Amino acid sequence: GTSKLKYVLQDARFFLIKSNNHENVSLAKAKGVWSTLPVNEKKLNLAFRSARSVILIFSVRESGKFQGFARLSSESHHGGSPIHWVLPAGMSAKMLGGVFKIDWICRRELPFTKSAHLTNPWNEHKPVKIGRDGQEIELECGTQLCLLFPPDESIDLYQVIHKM
Ligand SMILES: CNc1nc(Cl)nc2[nH]cnc12
Repeated sequence: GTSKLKYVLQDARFFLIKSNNHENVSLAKAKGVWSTLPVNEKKLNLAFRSARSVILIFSVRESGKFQGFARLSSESHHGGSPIHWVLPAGMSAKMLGGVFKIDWICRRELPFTKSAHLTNPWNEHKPVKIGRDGQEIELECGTQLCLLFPPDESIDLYQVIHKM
């Protein structure tokens, strides 16, 4: 069903995450962590304090798809055991140094062809697939986008609801 999912998404904020490779999204699904560049790290930390739920919606660049979405369970933190991100050219471990804990809500894929009817007011009403890493997605667009994903029957939202 979709009722607990809708409850988690109620009054949530949504951010598009654009990963340069599949490896880091796979690592994030395994370990429940994400790291981003400092400009987006600051934005996500602000949002985490401001809203009942902050949702990251993941897309691997050039994949033509979203790979799932997750809810922040912490602000970023440093000093943990270094996460073995595969680094793109020009990107270093130091500027992925802040680590967010996340709880996956859906680890299933959604092709961009299925979200072509959704436009993001915060990016000039371009299709929601379009946007830089960190682009915020307006509430209604983000809610509808998350509801398009196939159900992930491996996930139980009971614990996530109690973190709000
Ligand atoms: C683990 N974080 C990231 N990994 C990759 Cl491959 N690309 C990115 N662009 C913004 N953040 C990232």
